[PDB]
Amino acid sequence: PPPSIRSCGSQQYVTSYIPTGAAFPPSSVQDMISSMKSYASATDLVRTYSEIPSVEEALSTLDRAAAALNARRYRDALKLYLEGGYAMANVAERQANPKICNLLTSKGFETLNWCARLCDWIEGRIKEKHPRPGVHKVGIPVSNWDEDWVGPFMDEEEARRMWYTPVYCPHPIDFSNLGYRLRCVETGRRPRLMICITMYNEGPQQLKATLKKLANNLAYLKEQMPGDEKSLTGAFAGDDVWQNVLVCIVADGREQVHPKTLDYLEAIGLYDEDLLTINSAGIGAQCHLFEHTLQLSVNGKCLLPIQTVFALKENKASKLDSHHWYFNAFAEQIQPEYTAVMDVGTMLTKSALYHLLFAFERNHQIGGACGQLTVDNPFENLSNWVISAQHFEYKISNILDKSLESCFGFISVLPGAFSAYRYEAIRGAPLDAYFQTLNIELDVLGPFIGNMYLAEDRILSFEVVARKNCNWTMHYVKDAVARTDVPHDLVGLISQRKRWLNGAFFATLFSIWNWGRIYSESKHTFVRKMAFLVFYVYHLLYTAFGFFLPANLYLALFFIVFQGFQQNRLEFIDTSEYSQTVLDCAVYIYNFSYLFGLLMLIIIGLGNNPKHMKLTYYFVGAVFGLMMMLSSLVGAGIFFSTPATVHSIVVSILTVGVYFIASALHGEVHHIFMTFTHYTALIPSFVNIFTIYSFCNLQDLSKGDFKDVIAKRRALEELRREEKERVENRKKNFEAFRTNVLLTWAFSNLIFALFVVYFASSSTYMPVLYIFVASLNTCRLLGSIGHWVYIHTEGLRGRVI
Amino acid sequence: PPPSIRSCGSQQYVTSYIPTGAAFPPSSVQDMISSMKSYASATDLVRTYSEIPSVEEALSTLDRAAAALNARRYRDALKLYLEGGYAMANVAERQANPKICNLLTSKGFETLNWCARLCDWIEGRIKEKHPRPGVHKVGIPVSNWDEDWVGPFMDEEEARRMWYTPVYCPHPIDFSNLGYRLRCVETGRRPRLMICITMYNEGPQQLKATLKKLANNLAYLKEQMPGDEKSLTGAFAGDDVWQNVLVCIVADGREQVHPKTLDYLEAIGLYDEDLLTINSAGIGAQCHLFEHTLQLSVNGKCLLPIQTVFALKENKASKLDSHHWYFNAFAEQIQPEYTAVMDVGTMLTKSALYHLLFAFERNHQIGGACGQLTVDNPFENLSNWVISAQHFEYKISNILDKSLESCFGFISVLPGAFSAYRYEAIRGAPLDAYFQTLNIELDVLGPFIGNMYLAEDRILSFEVVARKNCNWTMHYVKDAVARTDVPHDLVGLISQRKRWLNGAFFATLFSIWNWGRIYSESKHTFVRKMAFLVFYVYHLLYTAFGFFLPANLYLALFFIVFQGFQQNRLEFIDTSEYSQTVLDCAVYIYNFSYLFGLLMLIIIGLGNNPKHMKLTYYFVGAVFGLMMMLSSLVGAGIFFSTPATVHSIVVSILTVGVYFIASALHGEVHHIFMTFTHYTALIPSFVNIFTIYSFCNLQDLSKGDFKDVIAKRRALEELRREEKERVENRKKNFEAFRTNVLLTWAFSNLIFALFVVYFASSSTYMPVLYIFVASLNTCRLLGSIGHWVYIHTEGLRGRVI
Ligand SMILES: C[C@@H]([C@H](N)C(=O)N[C@H](C(=O)O)[C@H]1O[C@@H](n2ccc(=O)[nH]c2=O)[C@H](O)[C@@H]1O)[C@H](O)c1ccc(O)cn1
Ligand SMILES: C[C@@H]([C@H](N)C(=O)N[C@H](C(=O)O)[C@H]1O[C@@H](n2ccc(=O)[nH]c2=O)[C@H](O)[C@@H]1O)[C@H](O)c1ccc(O)cn1
Repeated sequence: PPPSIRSCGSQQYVTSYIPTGAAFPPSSVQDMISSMKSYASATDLVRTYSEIPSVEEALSTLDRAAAALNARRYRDALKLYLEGGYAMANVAERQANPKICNLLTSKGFETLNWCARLCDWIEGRIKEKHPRPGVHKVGIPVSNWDEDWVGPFMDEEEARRMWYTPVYCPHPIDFSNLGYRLRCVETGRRPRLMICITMYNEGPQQLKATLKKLANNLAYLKEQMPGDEKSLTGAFAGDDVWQNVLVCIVADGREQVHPKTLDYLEAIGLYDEDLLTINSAGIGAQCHLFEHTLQLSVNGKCLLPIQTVFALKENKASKLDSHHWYFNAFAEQIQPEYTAVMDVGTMLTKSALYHLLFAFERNHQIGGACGQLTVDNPFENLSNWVISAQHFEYKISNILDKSLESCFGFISVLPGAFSAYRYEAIRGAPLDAYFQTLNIELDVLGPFIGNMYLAEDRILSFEVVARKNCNWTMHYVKDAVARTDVPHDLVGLISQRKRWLNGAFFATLFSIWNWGRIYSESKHTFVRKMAFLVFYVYHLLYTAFGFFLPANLYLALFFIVFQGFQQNRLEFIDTSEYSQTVLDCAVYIYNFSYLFGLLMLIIIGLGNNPKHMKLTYYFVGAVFGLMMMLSSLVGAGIFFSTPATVHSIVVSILTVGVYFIASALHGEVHHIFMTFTHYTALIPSFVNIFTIYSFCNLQDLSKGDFKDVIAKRRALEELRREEKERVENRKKNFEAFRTNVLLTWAFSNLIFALFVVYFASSSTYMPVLYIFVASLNTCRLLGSIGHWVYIHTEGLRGRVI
Repeated sequence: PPPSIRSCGSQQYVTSYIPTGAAFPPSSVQDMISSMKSYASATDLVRTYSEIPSVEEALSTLDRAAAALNARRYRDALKLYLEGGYAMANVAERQANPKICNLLTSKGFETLNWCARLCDWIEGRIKEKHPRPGVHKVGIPVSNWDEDWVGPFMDEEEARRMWYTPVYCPHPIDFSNLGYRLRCVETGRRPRLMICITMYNEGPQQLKATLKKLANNLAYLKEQMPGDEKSLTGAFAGDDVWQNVLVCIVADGREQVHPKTLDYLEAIGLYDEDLLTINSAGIGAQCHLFEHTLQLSVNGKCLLPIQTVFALKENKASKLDSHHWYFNAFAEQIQPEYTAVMDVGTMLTKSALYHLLFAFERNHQIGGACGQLTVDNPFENLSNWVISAQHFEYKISNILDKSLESCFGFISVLPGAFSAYRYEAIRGAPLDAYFQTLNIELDVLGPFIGNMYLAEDRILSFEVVARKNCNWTMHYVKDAVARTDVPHDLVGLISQRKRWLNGAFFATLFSIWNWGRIYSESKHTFVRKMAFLVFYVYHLLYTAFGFFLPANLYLALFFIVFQGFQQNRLEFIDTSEYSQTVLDCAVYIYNFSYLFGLLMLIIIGLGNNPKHMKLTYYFVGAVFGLMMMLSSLVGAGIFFSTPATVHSIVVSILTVGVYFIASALHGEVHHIFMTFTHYTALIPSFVNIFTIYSFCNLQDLSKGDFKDVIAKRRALEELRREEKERVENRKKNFEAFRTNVLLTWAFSNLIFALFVVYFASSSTYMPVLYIFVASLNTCRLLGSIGHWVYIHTEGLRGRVI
């Protein structure tokens, strides 16, 4: 028996008792339903309101249809798709904008055709697996077209029409199977060189500069003189090079892209928001790709056309995901010869591409190459110390380490900004191991492989060399100069260096672990294997020396300066005077300052992000810099006061002057003269702060009834709880690993320093350090000289062999 | 002109060009639409599928309607509500379960009535603000009813029917305005005592034990003898006490509640999932409240009925949110006299409620009270050291500190588990300052107030005492014993103590800062103000001594033991022998071990959660415990070897024997004898580990056209980005504050220790430490004696004054 519940939702508060008996008797609910007339008025109002559709409602219904389709529920998807298609078809007539009307009409027709196909599939007429809306790319005229633009030859269709398509491909390996195609393949062009420009949260100016530099490189390639020994021949000749080059600009997510970048892209005809909103309504695409042959004009000079494909990902992932999409999809479809990777803002010189291609074509044993990386405008604003220190570090690292490693044909790390490979040595296993993280969950891999995060360059570089049944070697080209932009503040440098150091350490450990694969699996010459063994020994010694660097720096500074002051070993002054208080005071002050600084640095680094601790980092860096400058002046005075000896001059040369000798040999000596002091002032800051912050923040990484409804809710809750538990366990394991590594490193350094400062004297310790440093620098100088000899001799001597 | 796009969605890949001209010509789209017959088949299939509705579809449509209503879009809400109501009305007949059929029919009728009311409101007939679906509570029979249960007197409606209602009230202050009512108010009962039992992720056994203990307390109150001086009279008499007590069980979220807890609650007739799923479909309620008068039977004894209200929150928030709901809504509606707060698992003795109520009624100057908190089964499993240490700490803290602070009528912290207030001294400003975090965003408050997180008890306790135009004092009742459950492992204790220590430190700073409000604003007696001034001086000295505790412990251990060994100051042995190597070796080993342990502890604490670092924490704790035990044995030997003096015996008494004297005075001496060694073995662990982990993890805390659509998307994106930036800035500020505090604390301790160990000797330092400790313990002993004298005298001497 129904109670008096006729007015229950209208009244503010109603209390009712609902008995569970033997269900409500029939013929009573009918009277209650039929006795209400307000329902008729409500239905009339709803029908009046629902007569006129809206664009937003149609788009929302299509989005819901896509969400239902992704959940493998097909009848609801069909109903929602039909509703959305009819709504869009009705709306299209009302709109006054011609472009909007045309897009709405086309989308409505496409949705209705997809509804028909899905209905046929449900009935069983069509037998397919995982049916999805058919691929349909739309070409529209570009809003801005430059009438005053002179080019080689442009078809009107190619010159005035920009093409768009949304891609749903979840695994990029299946891009070609799902039926997606690029304009280059359709037009019959077969590009031989591909360039990828990863982008994320960047201003328009950087992208404009990068595109201008690429256009200048293409122009330089076009004007190459024919009939010369040094001229490229074939697919990279003149007047037709631009048809063999494709530029893929991959963005990392619509949410984080700077709006002015989107405005600039729309200006050059590579992005349109209305088309993206309309044509991607029901697809639920993972990515949106626009295609054009863009034409750029700078000042009164018109550049060459660039065949550009702009791929914008809906969500946000890592740069490795952008490389995944680029390599797998575009390379496996186009099948090019070379493959260049660069970042946004990397401005190239006119001859960079020419030098890379010349090396690749002439040598032919090269599976990868990297150019020289420089700091833009180093001399300008010379008063800044961080910029000059970075310039010195880049120059010295390039010369010495890159030359030494390129002599043996194995470069430890390709920069990842302006590097190149050939798509024959990386097609198989090297790329599979490159994207191991993206294909396997971090739970299975473990903490060691997972913490090798942002170290992907070294993984690819090592996998190329040690490939089974192949002998691919890497190379370093000096003349391919690319200028980047560096942070102007200490905090920016500290933030930047963390990824570099984590990746370097763990990739170095991986390479040391797996170096045997070169001899066990690869197919190299015996001479190459012996050279690799020598380089392996040198690499082990260098890494071992670099692991104990803070302790060695502390010991050197302490012994030389402060125990020379305390125990009368400075030569330009005598400390046999003084009241025995200053002599101990110097050592005590040094020890207390060093220990307090290290404690503060480790607390800050393990504690918080280095953005709100700007003042404290600046203070610690200033203290260490003043200490290092004072120590350098004292050491210079000591060296010049000594009457000099053969051993002294030999050690001084092989320790310090190797930098100047190599720089003068390669002709880049003025930069060293300008920036030597600035780099010297930041050595302890570099070592201590960067290593501590790298180790401390190692954790950072990426129909049914009622019972069916209840079961679904319970299953969803259980799955969510299991997922949360798994994520928690993963984070626990990675935190444990990073803490163990940091404890081992710090305690090893402390124990070494204490044992050497208590049981050893300066006279019985300093010669060993001098010998070690001299040996390392002698090896590096020999490597640099060998690289210079090769680069200046092999060109002439290739005729002999 | 339309292209050949008839087959575009069906085909795998189609390329089309959509010209933007002057829109598609008319009379061409009509032919294309009318030339397709597959649309008719698709429409027929959709109509056939959509003829039969489903429960899940109706619930989903109602949920979408609620979401639209919360967005203030009313026409779409009306349409979706009508669709859902009609769907549920149609479905109700098909279902075979009588309860489901009745609930579906009632929900359909209620939804249709709400649709009519909303239509009238839209037309303008009804003038209201923020209209919502009318409040409608449903009473249903309980599934399990105990026929064999003897009680005082139960109405059949109250005994067999459980009531449910969903509440949407966003601000709990408006609970009574929106029209929600409780069964107690409807029935005319006016409870005088309310008990809140906060729950989150708990097993059934703890809740069962808590309910059994509460029933036993009610039974003890019922059997109170009449016509006695010590017997309560009035609303807490016999045979009718159960009608004046209400128990509110507040849960923290459906997602995290243990399923067995829900099963047990459904067993006792306090939860039903079907009713919750059906009746909360379209309301979008913030909380769901069930009401019952539960009857519990344990073994062959039948307990008393308990008037229970179970409030389950949809989402998850803090315990402060549960207190917000409880206090504001239920207290402001019922308006009780007293208000007791306890946690789940707090098992009470039979006389706890009687003692609390007796104190409140007889004294009448008390605005809050707290009972004694004990560890359940302390003697059992005595081999565990953590449990015994916690038992000793609880007993000593209770006796000394609670007695001393209760003598002055100001208890620093009420436990929050088994505490009580009176709803006259907290109604206004104290509760407003209690929930300041929940009403004001943490951005405005700042880092100091925000970091006072989980310190709410101290805030309420201080706000009660210093209330303007009132003189409320707090009290401590010794006989109200409540037994809790403590962690059995070191890691659990470390995890638990962080909240306590953070809250204690920052609330203590706040109280010290704002102590002047008692004299400036409150209205106390002059004697009370002088006593508060004395207590303020003592509080300042105690806090200052506690801030420098690690340094003092290190200095005491070092000086006494290790410099007695090195410099021949142990009395039971002479070290004038030995080869001068062991004498320095002892000090060097002690210093190195202490420093390495502290470094490891700070690295681990600031780095990772103390759940995967179990072994390292255990190792450090074991090292410190062995050190402390050795030091204690050496000190005992030194003390017993000395021929003793008046100064020596006085210092020894006032330093160590105060614990035993006070414990014997209060009769709880055997526990001290059993647990003294266990507490002594963990003092350095307590101090160092708990303080470091507390300071390191301080950061932890809680119609339209196309252009309108584009504007909406852009506005949503901009709002999301601004929200993300604000959250990032807030976290940055709080991290900076915690790091500054930790650096200040650690460096102050280190500098103090170094300066005192270099410029001071043991003979010129130890007497000062002895005097300080003796003074503090003398003050605490005097406080305990005064409290005992009061509690044993005032009862007899109240006749005089
Ligand atoms: C630092 C680097 C350059 N200034 C840079 O910042 N490169 C970024 C990077 O490498 O992270 C680019 O990576 C992409 N990116 C970034 C974040 C993200 O979440 N997703 C994403 O795709 C963006 O395009 C971003 O420009 C410089 O040239 C350099 C110097 C020496 C060297 O040995 C290597 N590199
Ligand atoms: C530790 C305490 C008791 N063992 C306990 O654990 N209490 C919890 C707490 O206080 O946090 C309860 O708080 C609620 N809670 C918890 C988390 C959440 O996210 N939400 C939420 O509501 C839960 O009911 C939870 O049982 C013990 O009795 C005690 C001893 C001495 C003392 O001075 C104070 N207390």
